[PDB]
Amino acid sequence: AVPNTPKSSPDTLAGNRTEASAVSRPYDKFNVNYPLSSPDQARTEVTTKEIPRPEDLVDSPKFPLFGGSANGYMSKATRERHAITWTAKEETTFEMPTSGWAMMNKGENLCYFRKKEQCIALCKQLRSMKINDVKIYRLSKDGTVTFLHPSDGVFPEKVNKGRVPVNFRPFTVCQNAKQGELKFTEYWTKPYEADALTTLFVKARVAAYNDVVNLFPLPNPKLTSGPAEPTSVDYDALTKEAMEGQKKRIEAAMASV
Amino acid sequence: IDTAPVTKMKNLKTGTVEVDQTKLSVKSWGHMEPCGQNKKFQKRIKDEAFKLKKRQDKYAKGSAAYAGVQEVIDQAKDTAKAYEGRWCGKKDGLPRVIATGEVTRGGIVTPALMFLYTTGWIGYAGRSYLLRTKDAAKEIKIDVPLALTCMTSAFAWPVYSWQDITNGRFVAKDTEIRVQRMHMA
Amino acid sequence: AWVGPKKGSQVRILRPESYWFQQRGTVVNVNQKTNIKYPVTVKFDFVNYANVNTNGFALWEVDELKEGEYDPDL
Amino acid sequence: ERIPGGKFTKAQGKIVATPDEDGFTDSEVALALIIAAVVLYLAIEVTKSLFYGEDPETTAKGPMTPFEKRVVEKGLFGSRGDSYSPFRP
Amino acid sequence: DFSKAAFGSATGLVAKAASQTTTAIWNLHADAHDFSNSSYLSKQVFAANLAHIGVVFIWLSGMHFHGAYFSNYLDWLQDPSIAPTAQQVSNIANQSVLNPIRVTSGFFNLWLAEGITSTYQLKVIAAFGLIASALCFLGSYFHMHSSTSFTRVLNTKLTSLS
Amino acid sequence: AHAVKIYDTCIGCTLCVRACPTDVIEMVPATVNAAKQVASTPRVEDCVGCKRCETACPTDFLSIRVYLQENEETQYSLGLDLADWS
Amino acid sequence: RKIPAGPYSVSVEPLRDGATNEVSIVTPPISSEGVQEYLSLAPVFFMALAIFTSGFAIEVLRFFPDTRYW
Ligand code: CLA
Ligand code: CLA
Ligand code: CLA
Ligand SMILES: CC1=C(/C=C/C(C)=C/C=C/C(C)=C/C=C/C=C(C)/C=C/C=C(C)/C=C/C2=C(C)CCCC2(C)C)C(C)(C)CCC1
Ligand code: SF4
Repeated sequence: AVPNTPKSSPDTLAGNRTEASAVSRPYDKFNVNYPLSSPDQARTEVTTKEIPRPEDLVDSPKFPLFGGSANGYMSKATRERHAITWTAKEETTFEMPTSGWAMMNKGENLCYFRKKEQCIALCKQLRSMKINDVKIYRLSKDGTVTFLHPSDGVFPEKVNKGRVPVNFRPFTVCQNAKQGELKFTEYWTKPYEADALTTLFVKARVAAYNDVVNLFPLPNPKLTSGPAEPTSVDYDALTKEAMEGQKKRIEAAMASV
Repeated sequence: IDTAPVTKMKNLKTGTVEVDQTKLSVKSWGHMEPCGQNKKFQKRIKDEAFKLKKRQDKYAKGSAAYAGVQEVIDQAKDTAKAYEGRWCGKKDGLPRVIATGEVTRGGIVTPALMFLYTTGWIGYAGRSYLLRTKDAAKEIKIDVPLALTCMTSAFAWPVYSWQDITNGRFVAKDTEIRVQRMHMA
Repeated sequence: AWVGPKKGSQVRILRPESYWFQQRGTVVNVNQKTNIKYPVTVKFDFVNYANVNTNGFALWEVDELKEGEYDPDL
Repeated sequence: ERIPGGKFTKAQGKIVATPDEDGFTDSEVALALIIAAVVLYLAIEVTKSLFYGEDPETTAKGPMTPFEKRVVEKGLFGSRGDSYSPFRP
Repeated sequence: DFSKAAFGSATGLVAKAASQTTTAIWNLHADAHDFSNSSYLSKQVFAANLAHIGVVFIWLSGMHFHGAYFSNYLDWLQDPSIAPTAQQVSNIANQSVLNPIRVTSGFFNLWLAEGITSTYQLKVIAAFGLIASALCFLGSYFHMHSSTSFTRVLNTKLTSLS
Repeated sequence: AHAVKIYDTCIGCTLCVRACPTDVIEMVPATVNAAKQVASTPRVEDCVGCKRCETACPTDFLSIRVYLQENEETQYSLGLDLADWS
Repeated sequence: RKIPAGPYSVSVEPLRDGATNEVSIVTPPISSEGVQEYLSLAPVFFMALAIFTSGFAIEVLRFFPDTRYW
C-alpha cells in the first residue's frame, strides 16, 4: 500500500546512505573481526539462505505468534535488521522487546528487530526462561548476514578458549597517564588509549622534569645566519658532567631498589 | 536637572592618616544617639502604641480579646522602656547592633560568647557521642543514657577541646584519614 | 611460607584511588599464588558508593598495622 | 512626537531634539558602504584562510625571517613556550 | 515483640553495612508505604486506608473543636457578613497582629447547612470525631494484625464490594 | 564508538557481561586473578554507553571503564531505532 | 499458619474445631525494653530534642519578651 508504506524501495529511499556514512562518519567502522576477538577464531559464516532478510519472509512458519505492532522496525526507512533464531521446548508467551506479547512456536522461532539491544533483551528474557541456542544475527543492506551474540558458540558469560583479551590495560584505572602528561601526542584527549609503555614513560618524564637540579639545560639552537656566539659556557664539559651525573644517579637509584 | 547628592572627599595630601582615639566609641559617634531622646524612635513608639490602642478598641471592654491586646500593649511599653537604652541612629530610630567589639547596650561580644559556648557544647557533645559510640547501630539507635551523659558532660568543651588540640587527641594526622590523593600525589 | 598481611590483621590501604584510601580494613584472605596481582582481600566497615565493602588489593597497596600502632578512632 | 514613559523623562524634561537635516547625506554613506565592502572582502579572505587552516608547507617551506630566527633561538615574544599571552611581560 | 518490630526497618538498616548510609534512610522513607507483594498485601492496604480515615477524623474533630472554642461562629450566625475566624493566635514573639485569622474553609457555611446553631453541638461533634478516629484506629489495627487476608476483594469479592 | 577498557583489577565476576544490553563484554581466559578469567570488550562498536557494566562491577573502582566519546557517535552508540546510517 | 496472615499477628489460627472458650488477647504484645528502644530511635530522639528546644525557646520568649536585656 502507498499510504501505509512509501511506494519506493528501501534502497531508493536510502539514497547514498553508504558513501556518505564513510564521509559523514569516517570513524564509524568495524574492526577486521567484528563478532569475534581474534583472527583465528573459526568465524562461522551464514548466508541469506539460512537467515533471510525480513522483506523476503511472509508468514514464515518460524515466526512466533505475533499480531504486529507500531513499535517494530522502520521498513523502507531503515535497512539494517537484527534476527534471533532460538529453538523452544514448548509454546509459551513472552514479551517482545518492542512491547506487546508474542507466543513462541513449539520448535524453531525467528524474530526480526532493528537494534541489537532489542535482540539481546529478548535473549536475556529467553535464557531466563531456560532456553539455550539463542543465536542473534545482523542483516545488512545488501543481505550479508553476520552471526553475533554467541559468536564463538559459547555465551560470553562463560569463559571459552581462543578468546584473545581486547581493550585490556595492564594496570589500575587511575594508573592511566594524565592528559597534561600526554600533551602534544595522539593520546592527549584519550589517555585511556595510550600504551602501558607510553603511560609509564610519560609518568617517569613528569618526574624527570621536576628535578631541575639534574635536568639538562638543552642548549639553544643555532638559527641565526651569523657566526656562532662565543658565549662563556662550554657545552661539552656540561654534557660530560651530565653524563657522569646520570650514571651516578642511575647507580644510586638501582641500589635503592 | 540635577545629579545624585555629591559627597565631599578629604583631599588628604598631608601624608598622614589621623585616626581619632576619642571617636573609637559608640557614644562619640555623630550619626547614632541613644534611643531615649531619639525623636524618630519616640515617634515610632507612639505610632506603635496608637496602632495597638486602635486594635484594642475593636473589642469591647472586659472581653478576652481586650485583655490579650492589653497584655500586648503592656509588653510594647516595657519593650520601649528597655530599648530606650539602645543606640538607634539619628534619622531612622531603629535600634542598632554594635559589632565593633565594645561591650555596650546592644553589643555583640556577650551574645557571641554565649552562642559560641552553646554551640561548642553542642558540637563537643555530638563528637563525644560519636567517639564513644563508634558504631552505626548506636548512631541510628541513640543510646539515650550515654547520649545525655555526653550532652551534659560537654559543658567543659572550651577547655577539654583545647587540651585535646594541644595534646594531639583532637585533630587527626593527615596520613591516617581518607584524604583526596586520586591525582597520585 | 606465608606472604602478605596476616589473616584478620588490620591494614591501611595505600591505593590512592580506593574509596578506603589511608583508611583501615581487616584482611580476609591473601591468595598465596605468585600470579595473582591483587591477592590481599580486605574487608572494611564502611561501604563505598557501590555498597560493597570487600575488595582485593596488591601486596604493595596495603600496609600491615600492628595491634596497637594505629588509631582506634579511625 | 513621543509619548513619554518613565518618571525621570517627565521629571527632568529632556527633549529628543531631532536634527533638522540628516547628518551623513548620501555620498558619505556610500563611501562608508564601500569601505565596509572592502572590509567584507578582507573578512571573506580571513574566513577562507582560517576555515582551511594553515597549510603545512608554509612555516615549513618558507624560511623564517631573521627576526623570527633570532626570536625562536633566544626564546622571545611568547616563543620558548606554548601560550599566546598578548600581555606578556 | 511488636514494639521490637516497630523499629524493625531501622534494625535491618543497621544490620548490614551496605545499609549504613543516609541513602538507606531516604530509601526507608521513600519505600514506607510501598507495600511489597506478599500474602498480607491486601490486609496492609485496607488497614492503611482505615488508619487514614482515622487521621481524617482527627482532622474533622480538630476543626469542629476550633469552631466550638476558637471561633466566632455565634457572631457569624448573628451576622453572616462578618469575617469567619476560627483560629486564635497566642501572643508569642510578636505575632499578635494576626490574632484573628479569617478561615476560608467554609466550615461556618457548612455547619449552618447542617443546622448547627450552638457551640455545644460543635463540641459534641468534635468529641464524636475523636471517638470515630479511635474506632478507625482500632479497626485498622485489628485488620492489620487479626482479620481476613482481604486478597479476594478486588478479584473474587469485587461484586460484593461494588 | 564509546571506548570501553578492562583493567588488572578485574576478578572475573562475569557480572559486567550479564549487565551488557548489547553483548560488548566477553570473558577471556587470563592468569591475573583467582577466577582465571578476565572481561574483554571485543564488540565495542555495539556499546551504547549505558554504563550498566560499571554498575555491576564489585571492585573498589571500576575494573571496566566506559569512556563516552560524543564526537564519535554511531547509530549503534546512539541507539537509533528509526534512522539507518549503514 | 496455613491460613495466610500477616507477620506480627495476634490472630488465632482460623482452622479450629467447634466453638472454643479460649483467651486470645487482641492487644499488641509490646515490650517495655522494646518500647524504650523505639523511643530511643534517632528520628524519635532527635524530634523530641527539637520539640524540647523549641518549647524552651517558646517559654523564654514568653517570660522574657523581645531582647530587653541586650
Ligand atoms: C557531631 C555532630 C557534628 C559536629 C561536631 C560537626 C562539626 C563540623 N561540621 Mg558538621 N554536620 C553535622 C554534624 C556535625 N558537624 C550534620 C548532622 C550535618 C548534616 C546537616 C553536617 C553538615 C555539615 C556541612 C555541610 C558542613 C559542616 C561543617 C562542619 C565543621 C565546621 C563547623 C560548622 O560549620 O558546623 C555547622 C553545622 C551545620 C551546618 C549542621 C549542623 C546540624 C546539627 C546541628 C549538628 C548535629 C549535632 C548532633 C546531632 C548532636 C547530637 C548529640 C547526641 C547524639 C549526644 C565542623 C568540623 C562545615 C565544614 O566542613 O567546615 C570546615 C560544612 O561545610 N557540617
Ligand atoms: C489515594 C492517594 C494515594 C495513595 C494511597 C498513594 C499510594 C502510594 N503512592 Mg502515590 N501519588 C498520589 C496519590 C496516592 N498515592 C498522587 C496524587 C500522586 C501525584 C502527586 C502520586 C505520586 C506518586 C509517585 C510519583 C510515587 C507514588 C508512590 C506511592 C506508593 C508509596 C508511597 C510512599 O512510600 O510514600 C511515602 C510517603 C511520603 C513520601 C510522604 C512525604 C511527604 C510528601 C513527599 C510531600 C508532602 C509535603 C506536604 C504536603 C507539605 C508540608 C506542609 C508545609 C506547610 C511544610 C504508594 C502505593 C511511589 C511508588 O513507588 O509507588 C509504588 C512513587 O514513586 N505516588
Ligand atoms: C503555626 C502555624 C499554623 C498552624 C498550626 C495552623 C493550623 C490550622 N490552620 Mg492556619 N494559617 C497559618 C498558620 C498556621 N495554621 C498562617 C500563617 C496563615 C496565614 C494567615 C493561616 C491561614 C489559615 C486559613 C485561611 C485557614 C487556616 C486553617 C487552619 C486549620 C486547618 C488545618 C490545616 O492547616 O490543614 C493542614 C494543611 C497544611 C499543613 C498545608 C496544606 C498545603 C497548603 C494549603 C499549601 C500552601 C502551603 C503553605 C501555606 C505555604 C507556605 C509554606 C512554606 C513556604 C512556609 C488548622 C487549625 C483553616 C481552618 O478551617 O481553620 C479552622 C482555614 O480556613 N489557616
Ligand atoms: C552604492 C555603492 C555601491 C555599492 C555599495 C555596496 C553594495 C556596499 C556594500 C557594502 C557591504 C555589503 C558591506 C558589508 C560589510 C560586512 C562586513 C564588513 C562584515 C565583516 C565581518 C567581519 C570583519 C568578521 C569576520 C569574522 C567572523 C565573524 C567569523 C570568521 C572570522 C572573522 C573575524 C573573519 C557601488 C559600488 C555600486 C557604487 C558606490 C557606492
Ligand atoms: S564485574 Fe568488574 S571485576 Fe567482575 S568480571 Fe566484570 S569487569 Fe571484572
